[PDB]
Amino acid sequence: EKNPSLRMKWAMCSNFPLALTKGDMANRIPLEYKGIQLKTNQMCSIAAVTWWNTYGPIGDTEGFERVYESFFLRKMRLDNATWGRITFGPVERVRKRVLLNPRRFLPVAGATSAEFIEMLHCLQGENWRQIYHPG
Amino acid sequence: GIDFKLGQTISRLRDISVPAGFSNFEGMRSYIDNIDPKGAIERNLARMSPLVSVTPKKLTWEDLRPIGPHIYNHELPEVPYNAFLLMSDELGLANMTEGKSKKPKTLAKECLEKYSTLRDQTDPILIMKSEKANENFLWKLWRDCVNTISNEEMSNELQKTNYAKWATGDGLTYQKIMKEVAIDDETMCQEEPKIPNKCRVAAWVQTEMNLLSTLTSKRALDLPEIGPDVAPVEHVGSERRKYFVNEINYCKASTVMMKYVLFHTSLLNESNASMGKYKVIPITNRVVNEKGESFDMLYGLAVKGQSHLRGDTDVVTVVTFEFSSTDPRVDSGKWPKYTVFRIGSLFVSGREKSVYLYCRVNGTNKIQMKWGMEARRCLLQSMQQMEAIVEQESSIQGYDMTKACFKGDRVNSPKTFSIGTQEGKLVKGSFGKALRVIFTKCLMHYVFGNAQLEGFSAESRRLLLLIQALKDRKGPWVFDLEGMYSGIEECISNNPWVIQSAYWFNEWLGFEKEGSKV
Amino acid sequence: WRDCVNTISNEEMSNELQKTNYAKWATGDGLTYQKIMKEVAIDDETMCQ
Amino acid sequence: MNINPYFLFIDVPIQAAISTTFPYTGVPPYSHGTGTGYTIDTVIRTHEYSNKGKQYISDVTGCTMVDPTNGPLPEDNEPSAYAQLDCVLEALDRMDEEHPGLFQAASQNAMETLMVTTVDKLTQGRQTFDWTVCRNQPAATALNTTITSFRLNDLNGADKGGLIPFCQDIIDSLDRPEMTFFSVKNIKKIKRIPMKVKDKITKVEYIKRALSLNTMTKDAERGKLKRRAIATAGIQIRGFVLVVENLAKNICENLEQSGLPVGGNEKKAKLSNAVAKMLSNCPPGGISMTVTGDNTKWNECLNPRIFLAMTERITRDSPIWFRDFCSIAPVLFSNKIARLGKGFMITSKTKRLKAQIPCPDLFSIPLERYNEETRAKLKKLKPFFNEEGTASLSPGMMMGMFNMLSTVLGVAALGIKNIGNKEYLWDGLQSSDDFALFVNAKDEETCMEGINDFYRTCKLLGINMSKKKSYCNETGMFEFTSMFYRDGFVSNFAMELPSFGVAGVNESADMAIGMTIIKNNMINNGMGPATAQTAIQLFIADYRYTYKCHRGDSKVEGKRMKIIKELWENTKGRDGLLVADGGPNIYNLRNLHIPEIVLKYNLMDPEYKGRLLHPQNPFVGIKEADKKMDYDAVSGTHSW
Amino acid sequence: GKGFMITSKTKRLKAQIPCPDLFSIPLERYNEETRAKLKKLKPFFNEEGTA
Repeated sequence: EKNPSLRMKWAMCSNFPLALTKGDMANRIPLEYKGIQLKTNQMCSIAAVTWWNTYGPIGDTEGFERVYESFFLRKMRLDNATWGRITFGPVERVRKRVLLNPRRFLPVAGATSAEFIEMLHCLQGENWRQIYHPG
Repeated sequence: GIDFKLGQTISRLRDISVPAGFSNFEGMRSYIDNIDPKGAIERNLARMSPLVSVTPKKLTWEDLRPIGPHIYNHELPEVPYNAFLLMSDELGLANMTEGKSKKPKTLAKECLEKYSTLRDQTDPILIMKSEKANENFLWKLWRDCVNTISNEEMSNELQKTNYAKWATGDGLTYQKIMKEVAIDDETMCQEEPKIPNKCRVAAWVQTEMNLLSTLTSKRALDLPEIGPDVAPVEHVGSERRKYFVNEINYCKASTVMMKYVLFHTSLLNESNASMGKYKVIPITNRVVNEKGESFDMLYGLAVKGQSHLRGDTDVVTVVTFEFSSTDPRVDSGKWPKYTVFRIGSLFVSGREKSVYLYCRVNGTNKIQMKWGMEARRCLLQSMQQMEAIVEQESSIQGYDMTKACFKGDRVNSPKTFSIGTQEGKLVKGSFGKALRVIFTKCLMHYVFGNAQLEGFSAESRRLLLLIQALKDRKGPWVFDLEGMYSGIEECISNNPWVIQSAYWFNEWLGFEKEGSKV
Repeated sequence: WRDCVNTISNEEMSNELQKTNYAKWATGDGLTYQKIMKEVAIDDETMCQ
Repeated sequence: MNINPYFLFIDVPIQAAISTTFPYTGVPPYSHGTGTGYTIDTVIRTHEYSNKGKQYISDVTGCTMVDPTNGPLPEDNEPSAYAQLDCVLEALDRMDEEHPGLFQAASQNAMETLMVTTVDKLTQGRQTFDWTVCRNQPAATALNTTITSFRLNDLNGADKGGLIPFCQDIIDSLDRPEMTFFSVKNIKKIKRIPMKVKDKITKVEYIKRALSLNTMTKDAERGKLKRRAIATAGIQIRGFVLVVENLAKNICENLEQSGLPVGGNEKKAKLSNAVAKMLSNCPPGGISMTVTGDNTKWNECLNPRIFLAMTERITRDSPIWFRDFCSIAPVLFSNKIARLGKGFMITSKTKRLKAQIPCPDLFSIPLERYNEETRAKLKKLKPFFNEEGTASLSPGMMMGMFNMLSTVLGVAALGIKNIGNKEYLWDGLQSSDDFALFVNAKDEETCMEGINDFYRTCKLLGINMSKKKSYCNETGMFEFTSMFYRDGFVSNFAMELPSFGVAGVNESADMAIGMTIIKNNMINNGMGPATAQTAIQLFIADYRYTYKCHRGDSKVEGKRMKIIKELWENTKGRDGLLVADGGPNIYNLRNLHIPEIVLKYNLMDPEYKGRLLHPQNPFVGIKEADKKMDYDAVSGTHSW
Repeated sequence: GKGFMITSKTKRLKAQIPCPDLFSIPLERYNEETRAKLKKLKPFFNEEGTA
């Protein structure tokens, strides 16, 4: 099909649209859960996924943060940041090559460090301006 | 190094693919590499005939003339109603519900159960059949939907499946034969194209514009929540949103838009699930009034017949039976495509009112169903405007003008815009009325959209920008004007919105002319 | 007729038309009405005698 | 009281409200039925603008060719393809003089990229015409099929790495007396099964197949009452085309007038810079006028022969091997062949019969059995018709084939800047077939002469501008690349915001890809906060419906909904639940750049996070989502 | 017998009408001769389809 969304809409309602791997971890999912056919004897149903996050073994998560420091760094930069007032007057933005994350030509009126660019969407505006300080 | 040798065939093509005056590529290559031109353009321009030129003419208010004068001709027929579903004449059987989401088949059965007089009506009182619609076919098909919807089974498949093959006109399809027979057969010839009829303005298009931009007691637009707002930008964005939704939630256009989206969604789900079978697809909606009570509204049933075609542009017959309370005899010229029966009556508020049933055989493709699901972006289109309008005001004065624009403040009167006319006198209206008019205008672009509306809107844009230049005294010039008008006018054939839009453009142009004179 | 002559003059003893599709329209076998059930005929108004 | 929506323009500029004037909420007008007719008008129209050239018979293919280049100068205002070679070279010479060393720098840079380029690059693109099956197949599928068939004919070089040997054999393949390849044969076994078969064709047949362009109808096109034809070429011309487009792109990138390579939010800057510069250069007391331009039949009047000249001029100082390589694509376009649709439909109403006459058998039926428009179309098509169902299309171009090169030609006409040393100076912007022209002169009358001189000057280069679609006014308000400028305010309101729906890959990803598009729209298209906020709401509604993951407090019934509701009650911390797991949506404007998995890590309960983030879970294009766009996502059970 | 047969040539459609339904159709659709025949047979026509 030439539209991924519609192909996905039709795929979602199918009985078993998910492809399941073979292993012991794949055998701990019940064949049927209160009527719903989670799997077949491999093909998988989205209900089987929902069961996994609901009932199943609690896997350990110790190196997840270390693997994903960049994203968690973004989250804490947002959380620890502070917000000022908002200026509604016209703004003058100078086109510059800026770095999105810690490159593209964007209109920026103020700090051009990657910390501000990552949030630029919520700071600049045609007829408004906001003061932001990354954490 | 690199030795990119050329073959015998490629070289021969290169030799013969040279501009006139060169025998081979080598002659062309040498000429470009050595000969230098130092005024070839000037020589040619002098040598060129003077008959070719932009022939520019200054544009003046007198130069501009009404677009499509033929829409005022009274000999042409009134442009008929050709939208997929009734918009302002719609009637929806309301069934108060706690709020639980149920399958459309169960919703239809309960709504029809509440109105047993209409469900059980077996004797049809034909009011008018369009030109060729079979009253017996349409009614027998309709009773099939009611029986199938009200049966105890959980499937919406029509129970006949053989009467429907001919009631829907599916069986009256030409049979394909091998090419050789057709080449031999002398009576087989290509058909002429179906030229669209030229029509004149209709008073029903204006009425829909008037009625569908008004506020109603029912709001059908419910949207998902978003995360908490911790920044001033989020708060002002929420404040602007709250003002926008509050003014568009209860407009009749919003309820109409959701009904179109839900129906085309159900149509597309059935289209993939069902290929060579006939199904009844309730025309339903979910509404909530001011008090917060939720109702299930049934606007009719539709027979989505067969399909048997995978692709983008492949007609799927759809026969729609839609409830309504408007007498087709009041405006005969508006319903020359609908076979409408009088099926009963009801007391909306203690006053008796007839309930007609508009029947019609239609067709649709997969893309139209897909883009029907995508009629909610009219919400995005309508809003992007007031954001700009409110933003422009905020630039003039610091503090947010959302409250001032919509309701006013200490130092600014509420904003007003010209919305319409009465007795030839321009009328003003609040920002809410303009917002609803903008939303309704966007919706009609989707509902009445086709190749004619794309051409008119794109071609008329040039005239609109010319008028803007005239207003600013920029002294616009047009190299030709009749050609520009002809391109715009060629798209005014039978589309209700385009014909009405032409009438509105002429009306606005005259007002601009009078304003210019002063 | 040309198919007839070719079939007659063909090496195979079979005496059946080798086209089987052109003759269907040459003889007009396909130019026949399609029978429907009585109910539709009753309902339809253009189905006369 | 009758509501007139146009009255909103009385109290607002048309540019500000221009968005509502565009019907982008409706169905894009699609093509219904055969596109064979439309392709025929393109051929008739293309030759109608070049019938005054020289008509001869191509010896390589036997087709009837038409060459309007260097032909008689136009006598009327109809479109004309009679571009004068000397004038084109003069414009290029002026172009090179204004940017010394640009042609050399682009040629050297293009070559360096060509040397490093590999065959895998050709797999990037759109549907391509596969000569083996005479159909349309993806670039990767066509490239493999061509590679395998070249092996059969002993043509090697594809395996050799670099694109040069692969492109070398393609030329060599044009000389083989016969070509052997794998063909899909549908044998009836009742069942029909397609198999491979070793098919062989003659040299002339392969030549035609290599030069052929499959033709369909331009579907989903917005803003036109009538459809057109969109063509795609085969693999034989792809590789050569990529290099030439690279060559044109390098030149265009260094041009101030050019706006085609520029993309994103830089378009508004380009519009502002050009108008500011022209106003400053305006003479004291003079008048600066701007022409909102538009070219009609832009592709049907451009000649591949001219592009061959431009490639020669651009590569003036380069090795002959590269000059030959850069001159191949124009050569394969001057001798192109247009495959015509899929035939016509002829019906008998009395017999209730219909049949499809294929293109090879178009003239096997008397013309009296076609309607008037088709009858006239076929009468004019006969001279250029081939017995195999194709039509020779030597003159003109096909839209989208040479876009960068076409812009270079357009910019060259803008660089003339004057004619006859008259008292005016013109400049403008160019992007493919769209242009805007600014003229500065002491008075309006002299400005019109400059526009008229520009109109005539363009006619000499094969560039036709539509008088019907073009208008002029004082500088400060104009339109370019479908963007409206007025008194320093740009109102780009023609791009359609993409349907804010799931990208249809998976749960965690789609949430990441979705939230990325809204953020980009804020940054690039100036999407406001409120409209950005609502775009989030609409997507979430779509996201929950498609994925059957509504809020746990919702009364939706479904297979996964029952499990979602069970999880909602079981989980102590609801705020940590993912949206796909029936969790609340916490996305807002400030947080459109963090994956939801990372967002809810702190709020996620220890059990839920362990289950979702099990290192070895049974359920587990990550970089780019199929145009390639990057999205930030976290691996997890939802990444099935 | 087995009843008359009614056909439309504009749609290549035909259908035999069983005798019990002889009078279920407007007589204006039978041929004039059968029209008169039925207009004269109506008095003695049994509901089941017998005379």
